[PDB]
Amino acid sequence: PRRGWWR
Amino acid sequence: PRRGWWR
Amino acid sequence: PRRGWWR
Amino acid sequence: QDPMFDIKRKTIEWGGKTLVLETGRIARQADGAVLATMGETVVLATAVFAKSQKPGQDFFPLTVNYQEKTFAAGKIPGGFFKREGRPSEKETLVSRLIDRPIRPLFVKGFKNEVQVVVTVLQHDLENDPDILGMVAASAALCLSGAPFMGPIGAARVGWVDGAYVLNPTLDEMKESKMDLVVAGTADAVMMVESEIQELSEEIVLGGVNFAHQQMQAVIDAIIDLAEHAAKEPFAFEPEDTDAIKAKMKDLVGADIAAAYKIQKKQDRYEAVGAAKKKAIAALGLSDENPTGYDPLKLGAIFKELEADVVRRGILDTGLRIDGRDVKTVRPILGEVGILPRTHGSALFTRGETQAIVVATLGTGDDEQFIDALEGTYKESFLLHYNFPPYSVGETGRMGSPGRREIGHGKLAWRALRPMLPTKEDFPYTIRLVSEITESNGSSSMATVCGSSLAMMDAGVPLVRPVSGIAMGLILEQDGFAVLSDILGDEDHLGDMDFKVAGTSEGLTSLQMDIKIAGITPAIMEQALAQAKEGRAHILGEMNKAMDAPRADVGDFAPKSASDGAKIKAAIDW
Amino acid sequence: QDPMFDIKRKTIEWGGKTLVLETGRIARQADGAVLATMGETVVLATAVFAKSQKPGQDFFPLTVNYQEKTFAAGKIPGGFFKREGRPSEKETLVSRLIDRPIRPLFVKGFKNEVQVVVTVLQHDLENDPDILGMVAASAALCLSGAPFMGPIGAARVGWVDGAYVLNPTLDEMKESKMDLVVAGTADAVMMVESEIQELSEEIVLGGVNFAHQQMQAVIDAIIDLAEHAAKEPFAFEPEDTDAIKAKMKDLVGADIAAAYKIQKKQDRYEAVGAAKKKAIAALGLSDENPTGYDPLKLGAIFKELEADVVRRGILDTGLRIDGRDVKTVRPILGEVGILPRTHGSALFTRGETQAIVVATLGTGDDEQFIDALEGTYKESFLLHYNFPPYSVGETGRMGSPGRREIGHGKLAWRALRPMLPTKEDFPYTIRLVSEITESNGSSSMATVCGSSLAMMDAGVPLVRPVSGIAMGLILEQDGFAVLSDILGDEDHLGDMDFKVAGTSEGLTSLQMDIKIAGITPAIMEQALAQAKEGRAHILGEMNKAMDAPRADVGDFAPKSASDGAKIKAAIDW
Amino acid sequence: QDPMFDIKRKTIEWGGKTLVLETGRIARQADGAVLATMGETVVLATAVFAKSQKPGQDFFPLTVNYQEKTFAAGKIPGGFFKREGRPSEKETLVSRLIDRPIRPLFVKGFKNEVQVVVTVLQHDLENDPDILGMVAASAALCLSGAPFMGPIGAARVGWVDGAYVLNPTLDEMKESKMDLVVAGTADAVMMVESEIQELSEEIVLGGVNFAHQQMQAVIDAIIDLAEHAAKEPFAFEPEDTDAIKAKMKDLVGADIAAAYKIQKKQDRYEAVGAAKKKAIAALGLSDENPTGYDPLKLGAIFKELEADVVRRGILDTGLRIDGRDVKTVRPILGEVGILPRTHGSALFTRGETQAIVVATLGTGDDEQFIDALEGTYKESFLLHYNFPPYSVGETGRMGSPGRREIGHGKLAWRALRPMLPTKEDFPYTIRLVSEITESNGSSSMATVCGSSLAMMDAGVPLVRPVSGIAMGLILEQDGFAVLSDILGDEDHLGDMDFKVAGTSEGLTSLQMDIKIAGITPAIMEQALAQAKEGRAHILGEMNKAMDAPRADVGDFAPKSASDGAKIKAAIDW
Repeated sequence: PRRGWWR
Repeated sequence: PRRGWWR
Repeated sequence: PRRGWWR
Repeated sequence: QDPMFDIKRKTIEWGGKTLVLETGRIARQADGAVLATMGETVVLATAVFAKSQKPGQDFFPLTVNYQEKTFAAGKIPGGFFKREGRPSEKETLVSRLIDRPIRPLFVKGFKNEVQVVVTVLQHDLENDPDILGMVAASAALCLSGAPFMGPIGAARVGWVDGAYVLNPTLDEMKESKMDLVVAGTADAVMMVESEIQELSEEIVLGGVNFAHQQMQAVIDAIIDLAEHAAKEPFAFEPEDTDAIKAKMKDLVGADIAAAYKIQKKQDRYEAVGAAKKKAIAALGLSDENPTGYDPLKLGAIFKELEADVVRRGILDTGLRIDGRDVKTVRPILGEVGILPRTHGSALFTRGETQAIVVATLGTGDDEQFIDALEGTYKESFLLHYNFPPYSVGETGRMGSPGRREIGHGKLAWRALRPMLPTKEDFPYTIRLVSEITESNGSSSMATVCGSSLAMMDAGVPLVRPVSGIAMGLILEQDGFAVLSDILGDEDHLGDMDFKVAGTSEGLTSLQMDIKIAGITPAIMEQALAQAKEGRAHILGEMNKAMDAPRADVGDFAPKSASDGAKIKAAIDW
Repeated sequence: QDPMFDIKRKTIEWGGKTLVLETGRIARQADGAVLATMGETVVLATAVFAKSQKPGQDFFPLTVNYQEKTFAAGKIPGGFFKREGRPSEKETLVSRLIDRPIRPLFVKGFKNEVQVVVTVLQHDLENDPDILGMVAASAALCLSGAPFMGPIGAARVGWVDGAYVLNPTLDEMKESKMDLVVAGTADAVMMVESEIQELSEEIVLGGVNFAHQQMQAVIDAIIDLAEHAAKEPFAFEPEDTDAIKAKMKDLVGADIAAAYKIQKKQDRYEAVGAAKKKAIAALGLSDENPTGYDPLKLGAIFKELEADVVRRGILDTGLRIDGRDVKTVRPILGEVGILPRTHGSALFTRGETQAIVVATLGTGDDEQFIDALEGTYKESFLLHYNFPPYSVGETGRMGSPGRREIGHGKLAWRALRPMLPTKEDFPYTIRLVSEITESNGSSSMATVCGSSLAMMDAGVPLVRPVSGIAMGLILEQDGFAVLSDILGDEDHLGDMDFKVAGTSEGLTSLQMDIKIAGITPAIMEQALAQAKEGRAHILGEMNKAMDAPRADVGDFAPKSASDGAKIKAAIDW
Repeated sequence: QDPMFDIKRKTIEWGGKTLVLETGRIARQADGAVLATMGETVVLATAVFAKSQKPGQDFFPLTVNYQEKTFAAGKIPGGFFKREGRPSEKETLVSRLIDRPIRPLFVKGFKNEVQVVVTVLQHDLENDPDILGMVAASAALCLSGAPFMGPIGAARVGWVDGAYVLNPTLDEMKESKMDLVVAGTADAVMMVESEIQELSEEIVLGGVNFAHQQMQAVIDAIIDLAEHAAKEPFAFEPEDTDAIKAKMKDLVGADIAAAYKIQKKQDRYEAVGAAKKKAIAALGLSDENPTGYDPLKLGAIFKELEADVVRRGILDTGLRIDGRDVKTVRPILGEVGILPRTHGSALFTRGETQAIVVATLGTGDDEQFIDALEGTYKESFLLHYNFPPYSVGETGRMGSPGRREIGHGKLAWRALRPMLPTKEDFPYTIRLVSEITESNGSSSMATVCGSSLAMMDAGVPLVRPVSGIAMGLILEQDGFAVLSDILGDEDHLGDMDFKVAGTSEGLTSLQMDIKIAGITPAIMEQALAQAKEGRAHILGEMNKAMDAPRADVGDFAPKSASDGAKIKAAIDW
């Protein structure tokens, strides 16, 4: 899971 | 006499 | 020669 | 051909001290100026206001500068530049003491620049000029003609030999077990700031009430001086916005009420914004349909409305914004030893307000020189309070502590100090610093809490733990509610904010800021009784963590040295 | 392939000292840059100007920074940070010395940012770099191409052994009885700043005139350097607003003249505003009727007009705005002992300008360390001048004294110092601080007056009282008027502002700021003669209050101790 | 009922030291907050961002504050106020160390306020918190949800006993011959800052590459912590301006290319502006012809374009803006003894960048006290770097050096220091100050150059001269160019800026700032090889001026005294 900007 | 804001 | 503001 | 039309109110033996108020000689170009004398301490106070409003104001721009000139005490400054420079600690606190009770007395809706300065010219080494500065600023303000609904009086009250003593002198304060400064109108106490040796709510409240009775003579004197010497009152009527309020009320009113009954954060919002954007459309928006009222001025009036409603919802049922009863305190957890190498450290969390507090111990080198007019002296309890903007999820400028941060540190300093051990039993200097890492209502009681904990964690033999709480009041014509441990945004939604701190034996500091008339001593009696319930509770949650001081000081550090081995080396040496 | 096209003007033995002006090696990216040397003191001066005007300028944004680098004298700074930081006193005064005579020489109407910096690189411990800085900045400005009608020359003049001495060295100044710095164009002296041992108007004026003759060689050198090295002159024509002035004149002209003949404050206004709003309507307002001129730009031109008229009304009759004759001084009252516990105190009022001045005495600990390039030294006469905004009925920021406040204190310091007793006859440090409580023209002579009084009130054995006055001139092609004790707003209405201070024996300080050519030494001779009448008058009004020093110093305070009893204890000890 | 949902990544023995990252207990109101521990040093880092863009932003407003609390080391501050105040030198450098590699990783086009603060809470006297601060800020940023393409790792690398040592402790650094701090993403080293004892490009590059490999574990840990604990990613798409770029390209593209082929300054401009104003007209201007794109947003896209072209023109042919080949260094001239009375002085000019550098010598009194957490110590090499605005032909505010000026002084300090003589062979304190009098690309290597020269000119027995150069890279998918001695405006036109300084034996300082992925160690190997050619060249031009130290110190000044006569007097005494 977990979705953001560090990819 | 004397008329202002402190009343 | 040389032309400016100090005259 | 006489210059200077002086007018004086000299009469006032004021509790066995002469108070003169003079005007018309000095600073004639200011709106109001008063040379005020009490015994032989003299300050000049002046008041100036702009005769129009800067475009797009917002808020009411008041500024207050109290400042001491060292010539007032026959000395040159000690700095390398031998001129006075940036405000000292005492000068900041005092400016804040004058600002606090003036700010709300200015007519609602008035938003021209107003500046008050108070300059200490002579100091008699007995009568504090800080109380005189307050009286003086009040006087200068009534005389100026600004829309200021004063005057305020002010007074210090001590507790010596089992009696209130009015305006005690510097020598009298040495033997006093309370330092209470109050400021009020004729109708209402408006502000209290204090440091107390564990004395009961009844006695502290007694002192407030006393100050209120005894300050009346000054208020009377100021009116007497005003009546002979004031300038033309500045005309300023505020806006009978009063009208379309009734309007939008009946409309979105029932809407807003049940809107607040929705729980689930989001949605709750949602409903509110709907209600706004609504009555906004067909109301005040003007264009498309006149008319109208300038929209977004209709917003202001709305906020007023949701506030009235939030206020009503509270009084019927005891339910708040976050779902608490007016008596409920937010969950708490306190924890010590969080920075094991630091002399003593604590984390304190109450709800969404959090403080990391660490304590360091040092020696004579570490005391702070403060050169006051009244005498130069060393200070060994230091408390520095830091309110970074990340604590409210915001960005802002760092370094250089403001009026607000100086004042909070102060209000915790006053809470903790009555309880330090004596120099003889514990010869250390104590610096506490406190970093507010989350803030949502009382970060400064948090630092009182954190600070007990950090100090016991450092092995400072505090004679008793201390805890503090911050409280609000909703007052209406049919009832009132006292709020326990207020949320930061409830703060602007009450008529009175106060914080109480103390031990299991009695108070240690009471701070109050009142916005309107009608708080009866009956109503304060309750308010302080509910606070007592709260601080006892909070203290209980704190004992889960530490309870009593550690017996010894941290490994690092000192005594002196960090090693007992180096101490014994020196001793043997 | 040669970088750096250097051009020098080396010639100028300038009164027995070599002055080199160098350009084209250093700081090539600045508009003008000059490395200037005199003896072995070196400064670099640079001049930069924006090539366009910020939108909605207003006024002419010039800034000047003189700064000393301590490497110029082979030392590291003494501060805890060992870097130079905020300007010192000397660095502020000097920046002000350069700014004063440049500011008016920039073409009327030019409002682009202009910055001049002057950095002291080497100090030979003899030739002051402050005069060199002035010459250097002038040079850099002519070379830069900015619309600057210079150059200015500058010079110090001393008075030793009964003769003027040009640019005296630091050792020469020790034996000099005058410290006169002048700056001027080829046509006109533009600025004078001085401290004098009670020397007559004729001798002081002699010195000015001398500086003016002797600075011509530098002006000639700067033109020589300019002619070989200057950049293209920046084109900038100002606005032949010259035209519609004639217009609005003939119109509201007779109107404005009799408008001023009305007395009664109010009404007088009234008439003026009528006149404005009038010619405004059918003139420059444009819309409704083109055209037009942008209104409120027609306002600017009006002000110019009422000014010309006020100026004419003065020259015909000797009548002013407030009703005085050009010779009349405002009513005065001086009063001492106003703060009895302070070492010495005075209140001084001239018209609407007022100063509270208090004097404190201290010892060796209280002298100020100043570490100058030229040598580190202790300073025992201190004068701090404080201009709070309430003095003009305004609000503004407090703390941190500006260029203006440093400079006034300075101008009073120079007035009073020649008259202190000697260290041998009176071993004290003297700090005077002065709070301007009302300001309407010369608060800085007020502080000179107040300061005599406060010092005599403290028992400082001044060898003679001193008084000062501030003066203006209206100069036209057909006549001139010298104004005595100018009102603050007359200040911007004259061609020349000066202040003279001194004793009953001669001058002590003369400060001048001239805005235009044509002040003849004949005209200054008068101007100084009318000032002499004024200061004598003012001194007379001051003697009504104190006259001579008290014989002893105040109860508090010192000698040392405040008790003679503690002194005798120590002595016996 | 558990407050605080803590999440930890504890695992990471990181080169024999435990690194814990904690979140969810502290500072819950910040966007990301991380308590990070390495050994026993603890910092808290927090990250907050505005959820919308201020109107008319421009640029990306990031600010970073690293700050040390002295309680972190068990001490009270030494200042007279005993509170921490303005940033120290170490606190400024560190804030700059964190800012440099974060700034470019934020998504192009994002312009909301972002603030990061890092507060040192405990210091174990071994592990530096500056590296921890970097890791911590990275961690807090990934967790916050801001459009930040991190994380970054960071590491210090030492060189002891002929091997790289990871994160050496304070005692280990004493025996290390390199101090290399690197920061990078998983893909790319992004920043390097170092001080080196004359070690070769291969070894220094080895260290960089090492740090890059060894920092991967922290990056992995941060992603692990992010995956369990991050907030919702803030949505932000940038603008497919990508489209009308293609447009305006094909149009003014061939135009712009041959525009740059024109030489003659003026004209060259001329052509460019034509090209702009052109494609502006029938393109993006909108009105008259929709549509359109908001003009002047079409300007932004143009600049991008001329930049791409300038970048291409460079890669085909090796020709630059000013006409140099990618290898050419600007003409140089260095000159000493320019201020003969100053202890040592130099003027250094490379092209349009110029520095006046003067050296002063002093004794024990002149060393700077710096009280660091880690221990209090004295500092005897001082270098102060001053970047006045006249150097770029501009006006701006003077006094008070910024982040940029502190950091440059630092980068020269690190270049020169490895080469000072030892205290035993030369017991002086050395203050260098450097005034940049013209700036157009590397004023800070200029000051390194000037500083060699000034010190030899002062007779400081430097073991070897040092010179520095500043370099850029244009990197494309088909090739790259390394630029030698970059012009100031080429600075914003490359993918990588670095500066290298050293002696004829090896490096002394390497500083790098990389803006994008893809710089291979092969590409750095070249880049450093071309720089080596440059600094050797530059050193050669510098020897024309001084070559070796003078044998003796300047006449003025000291030893101590300025006279040998006064020294012998004392000695005999």
